[PDB]
Amino acid sequence: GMKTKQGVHVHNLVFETILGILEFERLKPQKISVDLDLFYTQLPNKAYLDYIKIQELIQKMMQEKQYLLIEDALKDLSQILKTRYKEITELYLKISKLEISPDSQVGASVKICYE
Amino acid sequence: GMKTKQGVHVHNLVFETILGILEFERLKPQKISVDLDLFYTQLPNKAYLDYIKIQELIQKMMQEKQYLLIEDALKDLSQILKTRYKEITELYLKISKLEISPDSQVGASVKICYE
Amino acid sequence: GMKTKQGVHVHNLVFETILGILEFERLKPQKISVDLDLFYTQLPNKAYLDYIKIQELIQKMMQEKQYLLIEDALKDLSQILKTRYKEITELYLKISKLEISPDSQVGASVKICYE
Amino acid sequence: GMKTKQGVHVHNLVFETILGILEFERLKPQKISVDLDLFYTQLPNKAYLDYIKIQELIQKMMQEKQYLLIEDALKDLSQILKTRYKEITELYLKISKLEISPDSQVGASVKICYE
Ligand SMILES: Nc1nc2nccnc2c(=O)[nH]1
Ligand SMILES: Nc1nc2nccnc2c(=O)[nH]1
Ligand SMILES: Nc1nc2nccnc2c(=O)[nH]1
Ligand SMILES: Nc1nc2nccnc2c(=O)[nH]1
Repeated sequence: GMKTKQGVHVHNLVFETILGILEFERLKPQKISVDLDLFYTQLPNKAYLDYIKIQELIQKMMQEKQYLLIEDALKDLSQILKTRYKEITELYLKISKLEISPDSQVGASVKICYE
Repeated sequence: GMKTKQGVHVHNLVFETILGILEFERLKPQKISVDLDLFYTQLPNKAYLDYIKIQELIQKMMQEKQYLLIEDALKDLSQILKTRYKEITELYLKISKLEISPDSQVGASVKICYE
Repeated sequence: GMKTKQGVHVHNLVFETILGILEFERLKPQKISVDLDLFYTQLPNKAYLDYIKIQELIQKMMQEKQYLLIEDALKDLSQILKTRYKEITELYLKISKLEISPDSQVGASVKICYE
Repeated sequence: GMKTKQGVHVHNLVFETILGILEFERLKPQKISVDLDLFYTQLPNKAYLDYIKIQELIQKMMQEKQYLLIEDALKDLSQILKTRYKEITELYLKISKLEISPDSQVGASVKICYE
């Protein structure tokens, strides 16, 4: 009678990267903000989803791959994260462009439920 | 065993518009803040719900139509957005009046689940 | 194939009131913050849950009744709000004490689903 | 036709404690932020989940036990809180390390649903 959902959270991860499908955006890196939640039900004893690796992988994939659409980044990153942590039962990833519009915050996300 | 929910997000979209059912409010434009989430399961290849158009449409409809109740704006905007993006499975739209009361933030929303 | 949930929202409604079960707290009014969401499926034509009345009623009940526990306020206010707006399908009300502890924000809430 | 979920909330509880599995982190206390939601359906008359005790217990367990992984703290604290308040139907606890990385906020959580 007990359902336990563990999460690891990396929120407001901010760094600069080439990202975008419009030519003007790809001239120089721009500031983005990433939120990631990884959920699971059980790991091995003393095992953990290391937030250090997780943050470094997200930056590594974005900065090197220089994705076009945010949706392209979400597709690749989510598949990479699930392959690396097969135990996860749910993934939520949102990528926001902080400065692309002065009057709003825009972004795209993916929520994946694995059964 | 995999359910994927993609989202496009325009948050804290701030602009001035005529809005309101009380006569005093309609004399001059007032500052509002709009949050929109559009969710879907699949688009065509390299297709995307362009946050640029989405933001411009919301401003265009509010500024030109000069809605009375927030609920009138929500009714019209949601129907417009779904007609324009029939693929969406869920829409969340919230419109807030930033300055109408000095001691709170008031607003109205609509969450629509399409099956 | 369409489920529409309308909401009216009063967030971060801040005012001073007598509130508390500890004697020291009831000597003078203290600063609180109230969040209220009222959800419904349908109203009459051109009818609306007026956020003006809603905000004024919450302040009126808190300031006059000088509740003991936050839970006492939530019990009374929720019953009052549902009786006044029988059409609501869901109510969420959270009351927070802003200054009662310098190192956290504490509060209590009620979520009510009506069927 | 009425389902009522009461909550007690301690949010952004900030204090310093020894916490961490990396040797450098355990040399000195670091700033953390804790969010706790406790939900229930019914208590006795005039009974309440005292946010004062709750906040003090969380600080007491963290500062004295000097947990290794955040997940170790979550495991212990959640079991302690449920044992102390058997009436709870749902617990959400998130612990975040405020300064461990300058470019993000990292943390871990547990959501437990009791039936
Ligand atoms: N959804 C979406 N819309 C966009 N519009 C303009 C530029 N980039 C994008 C993008 O990356 N995603
Ligand atoms: N729900 C709601 N209440 C209101 N009250 C006053 C003014 N406008 C409004 C409005 O636009 N919506
Ligand atoms: N849950 C709860 N706990 C409290 N603890 C101390 C003071 N007041 C309260 C109160 O109003 N509610
Ligand atoms: N999930 C997780 N990852 C970590 N990585 C580094 C250091 N501590 C931790 C920790 O406490 N939890």
